[PDB]
Amino acid sequence: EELLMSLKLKALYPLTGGYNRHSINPFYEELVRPTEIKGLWRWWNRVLFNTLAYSTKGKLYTYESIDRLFEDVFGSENKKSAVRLEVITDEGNDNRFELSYVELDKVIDCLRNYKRKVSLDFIDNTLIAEIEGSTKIPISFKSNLDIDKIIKDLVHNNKLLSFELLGFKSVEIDATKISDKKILKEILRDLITNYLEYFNIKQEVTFTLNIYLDKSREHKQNFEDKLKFALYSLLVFILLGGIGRKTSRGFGSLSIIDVKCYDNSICKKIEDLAKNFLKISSGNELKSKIESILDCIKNSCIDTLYIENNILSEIDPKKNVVYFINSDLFEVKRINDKEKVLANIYKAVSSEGCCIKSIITDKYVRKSFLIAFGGYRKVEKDKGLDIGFIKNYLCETCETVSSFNIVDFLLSEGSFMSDYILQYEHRNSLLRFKLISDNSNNSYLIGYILHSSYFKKIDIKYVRCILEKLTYCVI
Amino acid sequence: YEEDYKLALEAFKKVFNALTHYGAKQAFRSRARDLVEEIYNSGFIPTFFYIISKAELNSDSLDSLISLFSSDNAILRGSDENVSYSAYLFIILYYLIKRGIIEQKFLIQALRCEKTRLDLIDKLYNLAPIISAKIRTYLLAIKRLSEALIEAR
Amino acid sequence: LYEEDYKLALEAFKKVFNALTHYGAKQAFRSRARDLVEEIYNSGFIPTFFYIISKAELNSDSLDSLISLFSSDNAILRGSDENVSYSAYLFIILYYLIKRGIIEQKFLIQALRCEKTRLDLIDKLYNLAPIISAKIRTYLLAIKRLSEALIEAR
Amino acid sequence: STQREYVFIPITNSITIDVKITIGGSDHITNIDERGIHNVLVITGYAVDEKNGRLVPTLDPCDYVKGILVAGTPQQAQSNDFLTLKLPANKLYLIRKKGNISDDLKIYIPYSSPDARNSMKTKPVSISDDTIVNNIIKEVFDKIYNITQKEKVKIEKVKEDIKELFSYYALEQ
Amino acid sequence: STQREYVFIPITNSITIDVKITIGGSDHITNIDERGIHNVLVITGYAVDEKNGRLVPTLDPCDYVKGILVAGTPQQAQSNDFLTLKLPANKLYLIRKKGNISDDLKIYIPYSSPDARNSMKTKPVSISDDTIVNNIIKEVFDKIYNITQKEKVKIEKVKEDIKELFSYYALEQ
Amino acid sequence: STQREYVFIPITNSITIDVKITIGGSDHITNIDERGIHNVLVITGYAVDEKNGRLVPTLDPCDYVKGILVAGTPQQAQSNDFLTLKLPANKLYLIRKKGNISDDLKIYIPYSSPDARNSMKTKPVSISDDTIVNNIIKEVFDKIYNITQKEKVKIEKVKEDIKELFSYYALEQ
Amino acid sequence: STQREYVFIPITNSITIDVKITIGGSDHITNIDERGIHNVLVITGYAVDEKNGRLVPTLDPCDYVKGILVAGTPQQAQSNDFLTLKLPANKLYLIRKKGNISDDLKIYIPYSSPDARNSMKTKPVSISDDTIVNNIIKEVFDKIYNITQKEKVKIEKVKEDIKELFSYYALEQ
Amino acid sequence: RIIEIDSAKPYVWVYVTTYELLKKVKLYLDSISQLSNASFSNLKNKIDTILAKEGKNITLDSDLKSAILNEDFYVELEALNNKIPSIINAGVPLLVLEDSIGREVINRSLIRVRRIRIDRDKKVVETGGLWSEEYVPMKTIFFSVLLGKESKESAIFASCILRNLRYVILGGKETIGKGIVELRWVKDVI
Amino acid sequence: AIDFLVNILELIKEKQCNINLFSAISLTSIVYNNFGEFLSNNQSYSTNNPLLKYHIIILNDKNKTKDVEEKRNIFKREVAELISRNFKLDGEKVRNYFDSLKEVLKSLKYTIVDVEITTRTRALIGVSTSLGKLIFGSGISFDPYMNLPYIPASEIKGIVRSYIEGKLGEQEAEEIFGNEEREGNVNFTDAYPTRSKDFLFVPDVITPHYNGKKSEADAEPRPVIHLTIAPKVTFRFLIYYKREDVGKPICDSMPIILIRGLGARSSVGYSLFELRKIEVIKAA
Repeated sequence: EELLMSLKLKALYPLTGGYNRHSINPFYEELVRPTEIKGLWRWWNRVLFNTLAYSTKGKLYTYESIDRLFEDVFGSENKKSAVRLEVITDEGNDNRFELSYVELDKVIDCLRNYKRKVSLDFIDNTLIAEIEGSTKIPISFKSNLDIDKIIKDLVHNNKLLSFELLGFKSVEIDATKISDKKILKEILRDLITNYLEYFNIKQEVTFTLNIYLDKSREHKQNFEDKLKFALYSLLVFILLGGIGRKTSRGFGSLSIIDVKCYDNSICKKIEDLAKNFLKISSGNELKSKIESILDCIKNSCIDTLYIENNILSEIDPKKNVVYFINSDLFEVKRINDKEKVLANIYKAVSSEGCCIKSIITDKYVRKSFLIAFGGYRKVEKDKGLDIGFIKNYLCETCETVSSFNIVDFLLSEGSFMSDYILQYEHRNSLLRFKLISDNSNNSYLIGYILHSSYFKKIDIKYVRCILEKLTYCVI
Repeated sequence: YEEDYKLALEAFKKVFNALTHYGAKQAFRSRARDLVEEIYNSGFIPTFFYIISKAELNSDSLDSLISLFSSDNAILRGSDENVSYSAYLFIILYYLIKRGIIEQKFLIQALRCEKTRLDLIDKLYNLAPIISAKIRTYLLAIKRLSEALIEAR
Repeated sequence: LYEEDYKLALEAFKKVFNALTHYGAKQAFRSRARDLVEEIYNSGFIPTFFYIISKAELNSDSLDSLISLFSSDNAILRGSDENVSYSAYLFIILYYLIKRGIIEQKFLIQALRCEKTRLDLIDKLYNLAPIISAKIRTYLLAIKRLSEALIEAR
Repeated sequence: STQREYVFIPITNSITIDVKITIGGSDHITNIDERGIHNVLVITGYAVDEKNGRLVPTLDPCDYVKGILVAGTPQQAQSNDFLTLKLPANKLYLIRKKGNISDDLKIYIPYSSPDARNSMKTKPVSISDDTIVNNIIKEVFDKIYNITQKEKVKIEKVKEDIKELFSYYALEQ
Repeated sequence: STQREYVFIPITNSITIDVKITIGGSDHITNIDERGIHNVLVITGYAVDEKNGRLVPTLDPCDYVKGILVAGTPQQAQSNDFLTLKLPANKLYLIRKKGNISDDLKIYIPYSSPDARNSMKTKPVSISDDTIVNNIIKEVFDKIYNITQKEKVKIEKVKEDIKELFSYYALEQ
Repeated sequence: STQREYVFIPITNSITIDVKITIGGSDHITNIDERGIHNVLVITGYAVDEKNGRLVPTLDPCDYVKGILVAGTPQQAQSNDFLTLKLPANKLYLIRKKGNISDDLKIYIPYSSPDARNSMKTKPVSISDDTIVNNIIKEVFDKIYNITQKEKVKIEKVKEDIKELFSYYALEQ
Repeated sequence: STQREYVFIPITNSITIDVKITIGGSDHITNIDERGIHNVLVITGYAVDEKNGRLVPTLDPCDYVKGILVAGTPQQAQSNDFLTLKLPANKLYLIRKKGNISDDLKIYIPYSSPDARNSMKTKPVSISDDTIVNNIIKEVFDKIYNITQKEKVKIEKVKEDIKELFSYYALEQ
Repeated sequence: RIIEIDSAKPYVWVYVTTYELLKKVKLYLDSISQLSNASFSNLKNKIDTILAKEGKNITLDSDLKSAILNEDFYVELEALNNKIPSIINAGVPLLVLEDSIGREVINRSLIRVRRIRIDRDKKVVETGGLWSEEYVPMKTIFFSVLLGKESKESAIFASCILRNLRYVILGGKETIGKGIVELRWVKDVI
Repeated sequence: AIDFLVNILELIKEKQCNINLFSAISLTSIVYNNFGEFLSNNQSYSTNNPLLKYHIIILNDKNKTKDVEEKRNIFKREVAELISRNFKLDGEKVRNYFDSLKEVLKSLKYTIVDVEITTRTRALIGVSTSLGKLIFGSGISFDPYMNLPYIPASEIKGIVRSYIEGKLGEQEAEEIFGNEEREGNVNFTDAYPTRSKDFLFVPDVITPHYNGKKSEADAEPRPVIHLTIAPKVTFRFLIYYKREDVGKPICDSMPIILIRGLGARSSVGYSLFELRKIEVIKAA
């Protein structure tokens, strides 16, 4: 109904995925998805609201209830969102992946009558097609995307990227039975498209995020303050999070370039508070700015005015898991090189990475630490190391030598939180890294640890200087 | 002598008192003008299915409806359309309890338990050819009373 | 021994209603009954019917309870509510096909059981299409009225 | 555990001396938050015993009694005249439902002997006579819900909620 | 010839003394008779200048400003600052018509240069705080239409349509 | 900072002497990039005055003039006819929005007084008769957009649209 | 609170000096809107006593007086012969209603002592003899309604309504 | 709507008729020949030529052997060398199906569009504001007759009014652009 | 017959604008919903049917039902890509239709206003309509006899009317579009795509993670591949009326309301349109 604000943002190495899990496809290119911005805005808003509610009332509310409270700005099944997002990526005209030709009919030869796995690899600057049947044919091809020779190295060096590249790299072709040449050609052609689209990674995607506001949706009960809180949540999203895939590991990190209010009475305390990030001389200044914004919303800003509404719902402790910001855990270091930083994040977050190996020993707590702060991992009861030891370093009863005890994680008595921590595959990582830049050529590595609700009053002191050590070793 | 007009008078009395908001009354008036022609064209059972589908037979409104059979202080709550369909449903059921087509104890024990309203619909399906012939004048009187007493938009 | 569409729908809905234990399954079945009729009109009976079969995820044990439903009033549809609802609506449609003598119960249970008979069911449905699309939408309209009447809106 | 006792709401106030544990527990079954009463229980096949009104066992499915359910134990002056029972919180007819219950409840119900001495002939009686609704909202609605006039200020509705929702069959004998 | 003056209707009124004619001719365009206001005109691509409000030519089609037409040339210290047009009574954006005009009518609107030293960032404004409605009743709907309160007691309907028929875009700076 | 000029596109050769700058800054708002026009600006409520063609304000939303935004200052032979204004780059109706903006731009549109001595009843005009299209390529797309003849051999790409997009209205008086 | 004064309309002139507050407030329930007298109150069980004409309380529901309900307060010399009433705007028996009221009011009506010595014999009387309405218009609707005699010569329009609607009953003694 | 393999000329949709509808058109023509001096023997001859094939699905102007109609009904057709081209000008084929199969095809050949009402405060669908409307596809053909009794005005009507009566608006939903109809006048089409 | 079904994909690839897309998608939905069965030596043993390659790919040799599940997901994506690539726009029948209808309306003495609007982003019109509903769970408003996606006249009228409400009041909105007591004065046709730069449909995805979810323990992506209307597709529709003093609001309302959305999920910037052209033809 009317333009509210306009934010020129900048994402570094976004890993946006579309229907094919890539930023480009045969039909269009899309580096920034407005639906992802909306979803991450709502996710950060819920994190920020539980942060607030816990820094005043010590209470934590379900995501359902939080979004039911904010459904006047973000909309729900019962009400249309009052805010309309409009991404404008400059240069965002028609671009798509076109495979002008690929010179197979030699790979098809060495494939027939067999059952082989056709692996690919794009380093050496020429696409080779490894075959586990012991042959490596170099493939000639012409595409529309020009992999800049920096992207090949960024993918070959980053152990996380080259890991998530296993899924876009191979097919197990079975030509034992009736197998013409044409359909094998299309199979390998789509495999090559799926592999090449993965390398559409650009550095410094720059877009303009407009926000429109429906005024017709009146100040029903607490619209203005809900909206201000949502705009603060959007700023916190732009400051602490990124867009796209693996934002917990620095990719897609956002950075402000320009903010412009158009309705002072609502946002003129976000306009300047984001101007507070167009120039960041040192790391300490940035950490101070972040603590400033974080504290502002904590006590000084709006109030408990709408938390007094009886629509929220306190979380069950043993059946729910919510996240919230902890102001203490906000290490900042100057970057001097972004690609190497992203590659060292793996040293930070891998159980055999030579930074957490040099910050944590006994390996058990190490596993434990990552299992509690590195999202889901695939541990299985086969060779003892899981037996008891890591179960011990997570008991909420039973000792205090580990500074982190999961709420209902029980010794052989796993009911819900045990399976959630050890089996639930889709678990975000609490330890997160981000990279920021300003209008100057200053770049900083934030490393933070979101506070979760399955920690039984974690020792905020041990993990705090674990985080400075990690942030040092990876920069 | 046309006693179905007296039965319509007393049923209309009960439902005209049980509808607090005037919008509910006007909705009942539209129901009365439509559903009698509908049961003429389409038969009793399709119209009854339509009615109970638009009536929202929750145990709440079911209980207010049961209390109407005795109290004359009961009230029908809900949206105007919902209560109008419930009022027309009470009209039909009232005609059925009177004229002895259905025992009142069976009707009440069915409106209570959800596992028995199905048996109620089964019995009504068995009796529909009789009901279709009997209730025509009663429903026409209901419609006349509605368009006589309740004003329209 | 002929049951009109509304009587048939009543007796089908009775078993479907007693077979859904958890109330959320009933509430999802309500939305199935409210949308699948216009789906059957728009996309045709055969496509919608195999769509329903797929959304049920017969699971080889959902199928066994779905089959026990035909015999005894003691059966129970277990699974996710949004899958149990589709299995109950599949039962609705199968009950119609069987009691109307359009397709035999053994053949339908087979075509649901394993892979080869399924394409024969596709053939048979294309042979029997005008017999089915003649009056099944009235039976399903009755099912929809019953489900709107006897199950609270979510 | 969690025990609840039944409070009939007739036009005969046997209620000034009927309960000691007003709330006792940290909850109730019945609730009132400015939308009227909630979670009201209905009991069918019984009728009141207006002379010290209590629930006598009839067998007419049309004879129903509506009352509120509040936690507590009767007076520690009973247990030779009531019918205690336990049901899993979904096996009780509850009107105006607003929440969900604890899946397992023990229920004390005021109860009278069948008194096989004279034909129980009951009549459907309402709740009229503003004086009666006033001493009803005085006896039970005040002591059991001191939310009256302290958090509930629109008491106009709660009295219409008993003038219309509440009703029952009475022995009158 | 025929000549009219378009008067803005914002919530900020220098609307008092800027033009001359109150009666002028035997007839007007905008009428308020028995059914509300009539023939309200709207100008798109403009915004008011609420501090001593005049119409400021923007060029966004979204920005619009509504007002009413009353005959008169403005205070005749002018022909330098107000816009003079000559339209055939059919290009006008008349809202709530009853009868049309002679197919040639001259319009005076409060105009000003678009002031190319400031970012003209407009904002939408409605008419609420019915005290404002009463003062505009007093300031044009009394000056021009003193027929009100002597002929028309339809003040409720001319109150409820001001909040309905007039909403505009201002500069707010 | 940043300033542009609005060059409307009539059939007339009356738009030759409109310029003072070729590029000035480092950018033109409108683009012709291997697909035709981009970022075309519409001004509604205005009819062209092909009699020494400039824009004349009307009061009709069906009247509108399309054109382009070239970078520069008008002629130095102005301050009496054109209208300069500063807008935050989102209050422009841009046909075929190709890129982004800078959020505050100063613009000059060729304005003419309404000349209230004749009824300004205007009529639509579409640019047909491709010889005028092939010479307007020469006039406006070879004096400023000399990319024509430089890299872009597809100038029929813009013939197809100048014969199909850049329409307008005109007083025809 | 808004407080209205009621006045019978008899054929005899006994209403000249009984109203003092003409408007005072801001609205009149009884109207004259393009169709005659509007929103008139009729009262049951009272006749008129033209000899010092006021509403004498009888018990005959067949008797009635139709009266004007204006903004007023009786003569500030009251409270011994004028029934004061506060009624929530729905007990008022209004006919020819156009607009609604804000759900409360105080109404002062001209009472008289029953005079329990002469058997009251009520007669139906209807306003006729246009002379009588010719002076009732000025003693009422030119004293109370400052509107007409400024708007319409359609006062035979309300004359036909006076002769039409305001029937009443008298005591004959 | 049609899906068909094995045809050089592809078709997205095809005209469908039944022998019932053709028999009703024939009945109309016979009745009006019995009650007037009018004989439409060209129409009668084409129609009874088609009716001679009653009992099996046929195709008039096409080489269609098989087809799926409205994605439910598999039909096997067979040619017929009559090809009424003045009522089916666009060379669109015309199927004539049996009555037991053509009823379902034709009935599922109508367009059921859902419409809603938006709660203009929450900008979501109003409760209960959801319904469906059946439409008849564009290019559907109906057959009717206009009979007139003798009068000096009937002459003017049939020679001046009906000769300039080409387009009208039928039915409802006109502001949704859903009523426009052309009238052909067999008199000057056949 | 069943051979129709096994060949429907080949027919899609080889006709590309001349098969009924509605029935084609309805039929291939049967293949999609019996995928595991159409892959048990019941591919008719053809050589062009895309069902062949799903016997050549080995996704999970351990468990066959998981393998069929992944093959089915791949096939859903492949069907989306097939429709988006092969089914393209041939909007000459549409220009003929609109020109003939314009002549019809001129003969009826209407003032016609023909509007061309181009989509700027991927549009979603009729997301709850049946087209791909039995494959994608999402639809596009599709006319199966024009064989084209379209924008219903009722949506265009409703959006224009809600804007005219929000601007000039409900009373003027009813003076233009009527109410339960007076009929409207403005008629709208459906909008059909007349021209495009490229693909008419394109694939897309929506992946709710925290939609109606208690907590992060409930979090799980559920991706939804679906079809949308590609950008740069031009639609055309008509607006006709008789009373002249109703063209002014229409004129004003069109350029604005299209900037804001016109179909589904405009809140996240999907169904945005540009006003390409507006011509007005006054009945003279």
